Amino acid sequence: GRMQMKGKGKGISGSALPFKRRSPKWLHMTPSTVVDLSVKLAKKGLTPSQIGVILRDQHGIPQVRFLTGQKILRILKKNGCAPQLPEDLYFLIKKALSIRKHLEKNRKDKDSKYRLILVESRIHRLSRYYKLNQKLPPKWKYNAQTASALVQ
Amino acid sequence: VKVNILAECLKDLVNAEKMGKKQVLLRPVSKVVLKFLRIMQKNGYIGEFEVIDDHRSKKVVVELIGRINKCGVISPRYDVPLADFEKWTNNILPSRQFGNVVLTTTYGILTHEECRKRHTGGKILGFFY
Amino acid sequence: GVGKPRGIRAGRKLARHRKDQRWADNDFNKRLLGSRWRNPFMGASHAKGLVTEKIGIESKQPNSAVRKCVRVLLRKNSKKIAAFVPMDGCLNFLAENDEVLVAGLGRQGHAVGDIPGVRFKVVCVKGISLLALFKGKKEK
RNA sequence: GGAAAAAUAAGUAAACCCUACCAUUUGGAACAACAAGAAGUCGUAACAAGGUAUCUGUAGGUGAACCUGCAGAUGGAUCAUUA
RNA sequence: AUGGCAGUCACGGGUAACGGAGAAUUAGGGUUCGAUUCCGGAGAAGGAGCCUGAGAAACGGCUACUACAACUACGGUUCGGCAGCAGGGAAGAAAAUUGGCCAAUCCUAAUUCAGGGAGCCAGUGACAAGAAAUAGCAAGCUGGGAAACUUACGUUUCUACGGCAUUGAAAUGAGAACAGUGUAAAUCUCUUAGCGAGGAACAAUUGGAGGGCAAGUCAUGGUGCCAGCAGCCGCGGUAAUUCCAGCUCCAAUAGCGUAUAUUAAAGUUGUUGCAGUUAAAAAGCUCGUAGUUGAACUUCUGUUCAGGUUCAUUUCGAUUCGUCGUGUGAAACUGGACAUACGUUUGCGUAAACAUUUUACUGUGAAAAAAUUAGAGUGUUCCAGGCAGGUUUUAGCCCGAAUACAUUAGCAUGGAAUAAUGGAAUAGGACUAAGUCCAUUUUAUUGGUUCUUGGAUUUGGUAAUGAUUAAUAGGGACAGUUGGGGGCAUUAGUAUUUAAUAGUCAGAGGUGAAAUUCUUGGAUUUAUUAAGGACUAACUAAUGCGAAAGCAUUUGCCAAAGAUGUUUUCAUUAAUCAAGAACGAAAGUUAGGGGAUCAAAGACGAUCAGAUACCGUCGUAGUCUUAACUAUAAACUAUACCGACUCGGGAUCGGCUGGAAUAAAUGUCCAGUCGGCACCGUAUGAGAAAUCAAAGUCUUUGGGUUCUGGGGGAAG
Ligand SMILES: [Mg+2]
Ligand SMILES: [Mg+2]
Ligand SMILES: [Mg+2]
Ligand SMILES: [Mg+2]
Ligand SMILES: [Mg+2]
Ligand SMILES: [Mg+2]
Ligand SMILES: [Mg+2]
Ligand SMILES: [Mg+2]
Ligand SMILES: [Mg+2]
Ligand SMILES: [Mg+2]
Ligand SMILES: [Mg+2]
Ligand SMILES: [Mg+2]
Ligand SMILES: [Mg+2]
Ligand SMILES: [Mg+2]
Ligand SMILES: [Mg+2]
Ligand SMILES: [Mg+2]
Ligand SMILES: [Mg+2]
Ligand SMILES: [Mg+2]
Ligand SMILES: [Mg+2]
Ligand SMILES: [Mg+2]
Ligand SMILES: [Mg+2]
Ligand SMILES: [Mg+2]
Ligand SMILES: [Mg+2]
Ligand SMILES: [Mg+2]
Ligand SMILES: [Mg+2]
Ligand SMILES: [Mg+2]
Ligand SMILES: [Mg+2]
Ligand SMILES: [Mg+2]
Ligand SMILES: [Mg+2]
Ligand SMILES: [Mg+2]
Ligand SMILES: [Mg+2]
Ligand SMILES: [Mg+2]
Ligand SMILES: [Mg+2]
Ligand SMILES: [Mg+2]
Ligand SMILES: [Mg+2]
Repeated sequence: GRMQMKGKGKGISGSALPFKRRSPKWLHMTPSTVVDLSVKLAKKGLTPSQIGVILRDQHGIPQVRFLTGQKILRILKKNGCAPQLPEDLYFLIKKALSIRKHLEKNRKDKDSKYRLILVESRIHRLSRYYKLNQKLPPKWKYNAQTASALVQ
Repeated sequence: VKVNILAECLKDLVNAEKMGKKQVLLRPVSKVVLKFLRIMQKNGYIGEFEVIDDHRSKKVVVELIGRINKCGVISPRYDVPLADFEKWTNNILPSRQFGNVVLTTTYGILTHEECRKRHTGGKILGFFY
Repeated sequence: GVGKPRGIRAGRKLARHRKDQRWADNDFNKRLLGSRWRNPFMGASHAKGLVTEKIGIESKQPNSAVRKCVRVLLRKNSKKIAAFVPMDGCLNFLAENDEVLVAGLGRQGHAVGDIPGVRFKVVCVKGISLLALFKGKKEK
């Protein structure tokens, strides 16, 4: 299952959403207060996902959308703090670059060359998606040098 | 990679009938799978069945007795004009005397027989006998 | 699985795949490239020729005899051909340099029985049949 | 005024040469196989632990099979011994 | 100006290729042919060019050339062009008469009456098709059956049927003819006088008797592996079921052998429908574009009415050789109707306009070439077949020349499923009101105002304002781990080899024995150091990691990874994959290094008949390393990848979750569970088996996708 690992890649990491869609009974935070916290965290430069984690561990908010009705990114969009490049792609490029970095120096490292090939492969593969779905500028390309200056 | 939910559910079904099992949990499920079951039940093969709402796709428990000799899907879902019916009933079914080839039509999902009585045809789904 | 596409847009790949694999079938291959036309008969059913040699041919194991034969120069081809002469003392009905009518042995390009490698038989001598001559209906 | 011959300019362009190719056949110096068979010659590589276990890749040697180097496979002659 | 076409195969080859209508086979799906009656197209020996016409690049017209045909008094000439008919030559395995007519069918023309090698008629004609003789009935003698009787054999009958180198006359065509039919005439047929049947004639063959394959259980003759048979297996070498013959018998039968292409046989081309662990077959391994393939959710549903269409029958009936009527309920419809519910608005159940995103798909319909094919009607004496026929109501009558099929693409129209695609996420999106522009048909005409209308735009108001889940799909985040995954640095450890410094001495080596070697210049041997290249023992396993190749000393650094844990985030982002790319043992190659061990080549010893081998002593390239190439292995589970589902049991490696003991922890044990590597039982699952928990869920044959195989060699 796990993408681009043929043969044995296949296993199940967890998350399982409970049945109750209604937010929990012990929870006393107004959806507005939540949107406030999430936006504060956001302006502090966090990720929609990282925000999710923070709200869940510290703040007793299990699922933000079942509280608000808006998923975390949509909230970020309306309220204007927006993560210009999708967190998703962002990390993939950060990675491909860390591999670039390490690889320019150790030029005899073959595994990392192959790993790079894989990661860049995924990057393009995500680009197509975010492009056809209008989440990325249409002429936007990942190159070594272009993407290195691209906010990553 | 899941293609054709009808195929999953149908094969798992036949397997459990073949193993002499008394019931089947079936997942995940579609309209088509439920209409296909409503069809086999209406036609006498399976018994009562229950649908389970997990918030996502769904699960379905099927009481079977044992009747089904085989119940298959045909993929791809070919095009079956009224002219071609003869072919498919001779090729797929055990005998003229029984068994059905189910089809999607613009008039809905039908026993091939229901199709002669409705005078239509064209998309083959599966069969059971 | 099955290693073969099933899908309704899969049509050309299917048909092309066959248009390829079909080549492994021998009769198809031999048919499709001219093979017939290049053979000593030039695709034909029989042929006329001249007799170069009367030749004995020792039979394949485990048989011993002397198969009576002839080497013929086909008049259409000018190719040289090794042909068998059937039944008994029919090699006598043949003179060197006659007109002779020659056909396949029934394996379509291959030799039969104990005669090794010889793919053809004699049918007519001058104008007449070997059968006609054998049974002594006519005379040469 | 009409108008035949004859001439004129440009075009259509057959045919014949020269250059360079493609197709279908074909002549040919010089090379030159393969499959089948068995009462020729030298030896015995392989089938049994074929008498050095075979076999694959590669490389070198060499009347002939073949031999030797390195890495590999049991289709092995081992499904197996911490005390 | 720089376009146009191309992996959805351009461009270019090949065709013993003119395209169709169609033909042969056909369970279905297919396969294979169509030079040839009809329709297109092309050409008239090869090219080109023209005249004239309404039409021509004509070719039974002309001009030229190339290549040819006919006359010539040599100078000239041809109404010289068989892929028209007939006929020659040639090629070939292969294909008819130098005939008669316009009577029919039609065509042409100044035209009823003329012409026509179109066409028809005859000849040749085992291309091919249809029907069909080569003998029938009895007698007498019989075989036999059967009864009965007779207790054992005799008799009487012959729904059995047979058999006769015997008797009997009848029957009739092949043949042949007067006549009559038919024809343009001639022939043939058809109708018919006078004729025309008892046996080697009025006589059937062609292939076969071992199996496949119907037919010899010949004490048959010849031949003796010869001659020959035999599609294949095989028969023949002195007793041939297989050759040569005789007898007999079999199979097709006016036909029957043989050769070759093609069809079924063939599930041995596979869509239906095949195979790929070992029979031929999964690509060494990953990434990936074209291509193919894609999770679930939306007017579910209920109630009432009617129309049929089916069903059942303890409802009945009527008649009859089975339909009809009727029940009553029961169905799937079809269509009304109300339910937040397949639409407005207008004119007489049907049109339009408006609105409904497009299509694939499916149901109808139009448009549709005859002959074919399927098929109705019809006794061409049957039949092939033809399109005719049937009737004394006769200066007539009755009836036919159907219908289906007519695939693809266009066209019209009905459609709800399924599949794709759409729509309001920077929204003036939608409805509505009020403004502003740009156009604007009509008001017989131009001008201003307007009106309408139809586009754009600004702003208020109305509405529930508009974002389906969240796949035991996938990407991402994060947290504690885990690993002999990778790259750099570091670092150890004995070991081999060598050297140094000490010792001691005569032998070390090596072998089946030995000999080459080394040795007093002191080897082997002993102790301590040092140099130099490799290599990571033991722990080390049915254990781990890596895409595969492959990866095992310490520590540090660098980037990377799975699994698990998540009430984190994204929201179909995925599967497989021609192109195109990254790797890829060993050996090998190029340019430098390095060189301890082994060690191809080589040098030697031995062994041996010979050893250019196995054994021994040496030894170069190599082995190691930088940069580069190379791309291959039994690169092996000889087993493609993603996804389901089908048995049981312990154990193992990595996470996690509880629980228990202790000496209280990076350790034990117990119970869960997720993911790995496997194993052991077992299958009423699979397979030719060996075997396989997949190699299972396959004639009860279809989850998605690449690849590969089609007897053996030739030959990688
Ligand atoms: Mg999974
Ligand atoms: Mg074949
Ligand atoms: Mg034959
Ligand atoms: Mg043989
Ligand atoms: Mg004879
Ligand atoms: Mg040339
Ligand atoms: Mg040989
Ligand atoms: Mg020999
Ligand atoms: Mg060599
Ligand atoms: Mg053709
Ligand atoms: Mg024509
Ligand atoms: Mg036309
Ligand atoms: Mg002619
Ligand atoms: Mg006339
Ligand atoms: Mg004729
Ligand atoms: Mg005939
Ligand atoms: Mg007469
Ligand atoms: Mg007679
Ligand atoms: Mg014979
Ligand atoms: Mg004899
Ligand atoms: Mg005989
Ligand atoms: Mg083998
Ligand atoms: Mg779907
Ligand atoms: Mg309504
Ligand atoms: Mg040292
Ligand atoms: Mg060292
Ligand atoms: Mg370990
Ligand atoms: Mg070197
Ligand atoms: Mg000796
Ligand atoms: Mg040595
Ligand atoms: Mg614990
Ligand atoms: Mg099989
Ligand atoms: Mg079995
Ligand atoms: Mg087992
Ligand atoms: Mg199959």
